[PDB]
Amino acid sequence: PALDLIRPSVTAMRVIASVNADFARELKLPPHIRSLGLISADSDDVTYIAADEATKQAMVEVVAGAAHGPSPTAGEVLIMLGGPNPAEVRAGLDAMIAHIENGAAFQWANDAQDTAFLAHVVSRTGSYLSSTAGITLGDPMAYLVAPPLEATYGIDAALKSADVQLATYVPPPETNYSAAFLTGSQAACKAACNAFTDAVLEIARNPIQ
Amino acid sequence: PALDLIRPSVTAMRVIASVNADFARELKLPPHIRSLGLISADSDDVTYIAADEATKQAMVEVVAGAAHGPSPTAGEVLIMLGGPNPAEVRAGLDAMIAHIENGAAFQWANDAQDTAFLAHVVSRTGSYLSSTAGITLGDPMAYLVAPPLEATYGIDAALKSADVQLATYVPPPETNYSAAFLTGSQAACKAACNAFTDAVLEIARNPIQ
Amino acid sequence: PALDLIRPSVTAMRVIASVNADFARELKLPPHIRSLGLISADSDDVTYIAADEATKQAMVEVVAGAAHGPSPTAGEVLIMLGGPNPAEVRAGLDAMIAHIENGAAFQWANDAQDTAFLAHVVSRTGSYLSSTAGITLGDPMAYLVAPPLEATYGIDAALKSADVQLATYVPPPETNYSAAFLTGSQAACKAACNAFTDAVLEIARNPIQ
Ligand SMILES: [Cl-]
Ligand SMILES: [Cl-]
Ligand SMILES: [Cl-]
Repeated sequence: PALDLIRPSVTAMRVIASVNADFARELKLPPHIRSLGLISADSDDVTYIAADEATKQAMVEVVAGAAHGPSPTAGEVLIMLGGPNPAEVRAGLDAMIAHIENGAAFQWANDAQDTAFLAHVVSRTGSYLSSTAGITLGDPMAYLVAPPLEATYGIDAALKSADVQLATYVPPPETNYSAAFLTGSQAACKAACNAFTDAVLEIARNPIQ
Repeated sequence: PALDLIRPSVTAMRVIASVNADFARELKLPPHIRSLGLISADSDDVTYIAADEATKQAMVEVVAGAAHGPSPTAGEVLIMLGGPNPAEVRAGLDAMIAHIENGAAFQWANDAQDTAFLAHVVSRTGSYLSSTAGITLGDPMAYLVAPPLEATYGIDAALKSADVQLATYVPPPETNYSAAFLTGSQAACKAACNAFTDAVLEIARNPIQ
Repeated sequence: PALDLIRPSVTAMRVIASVNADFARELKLPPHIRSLGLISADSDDVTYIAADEATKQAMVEVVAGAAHGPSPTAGEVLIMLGGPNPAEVRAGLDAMIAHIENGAAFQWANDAQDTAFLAHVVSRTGSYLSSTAGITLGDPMAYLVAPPLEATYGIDAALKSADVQLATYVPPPETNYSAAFLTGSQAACKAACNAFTDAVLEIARNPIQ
């Protein structure tokens, strides 16, 4: 039913202990990045949040305008974690696995379960999400995802309900899911997530008034 | 069967009476644009034509290289209508609804109904379709859509049969539907639509000679 | 089962004996290109290889960062062959047909047949594949395609096993299939294809260790 969690899955995982030199150049890896962790999953934004969380928990970095939406996805969502040795890379992958299976999650917008949404607060951003313009390393953030009409209406509602700012905005392309990042205090990001959720549920209930 | 109409549907609709100031800046709305109409449908090009028609019927504007094809689409096709007040915005949405449900339409190219096409004359363009290079505000236009091989062959056939010009051309990306806009007198655009249709039916009948 | 061939199909074909002048300008055709061959198929990379092969077998040319993957595809994969007359164009299309139906092929990575891959050596490149940076006209080449995690791991394995170089690399976008082109001697490209295949089979067997 409405507000029940969707739980994604990890589809494949491998570690490259020592990247080939020619491949390292083509990937433009920094000299300190020797090893590479590869993980694929069937959800877009939950994987992205898990990746950012890994950057705080291990000595790894990820090697905005991407695909967004819940599981199952059309294909593989791949993240490449780069690190100084295979142990740090494995620590990063373990953090990602843990957060994909028991971290942020999409929810159903209605009882029919034809529409989903994500409304999640990242209390402290790592190096991946803070790469976006307007998001500072360590600051909190509201991560909002919905179908484009619901997203637009919800974003407007969130900005009106809470003391938050739109970090950056790129409008929807035909797409199935669009995302938005809001910035402000931790409590204000929570209020924005609650207001975003109410707007999405309202439209999912009665899409044509 | 062949030439029967496909009828799309409106999936969701909302009006924002007064857009949040921060959101207005991110959407780069002109100062006279105070209100916002949101409508989503399951067809690409029929919705786009309906949007252009709304710009003539109300004081609204839409806030080429997009998705093209018939219903049902993979996700939501969203249009945002911007206007000076909620009454004009509602007038625009009412015009769109009317033209989505009884205006331009895709048709089946064969009796098996595995392939569709659009061949429609816009007798007087509004401000949305005339934003394309080579299309002048108020002038007529042939709006042609088909699968990429059929589209290419049909466009060549249309240009040969009627006194029309290719307004602008971007080749197909793997895609399922590509579009073309032709320019000329109202009668010449009609002849181009008839010739485009004949070529599509011919290929849909006997794709490999 | 694993390593069994996937066989694609030709979906539609037409020849334009004499391209309309306005259409020729929009397609930016050279003055010697008078005729146009249109062919659509349900596989991405097998069609691309067939197109390159046609450039050696006929007086035609094709009018990297495209769609990749096996059949069936979401829509039509179109190739336009441009040539000096309809006879040369027909010779090009006949070469493409022959190579789509009995040339390069994707294979299943596992017995469940949920994942496919392509590992093929082009012994002598024509004018189409050699348009890529780092590929010289007439030189051999390894053409590698797999799902993004398998592709990444396989490319690293290929570079380590054989005396080959990565011609050019663009990382995966959410995607279902990514491609890589390797350069070197004919025998070294074969060894790279064998090593790429072993890595893909290994992951397809045991994706999570
Ligand atoms: Cl990072
Ligand atoms: Cl407009
Ligand atoms: Cl070529």
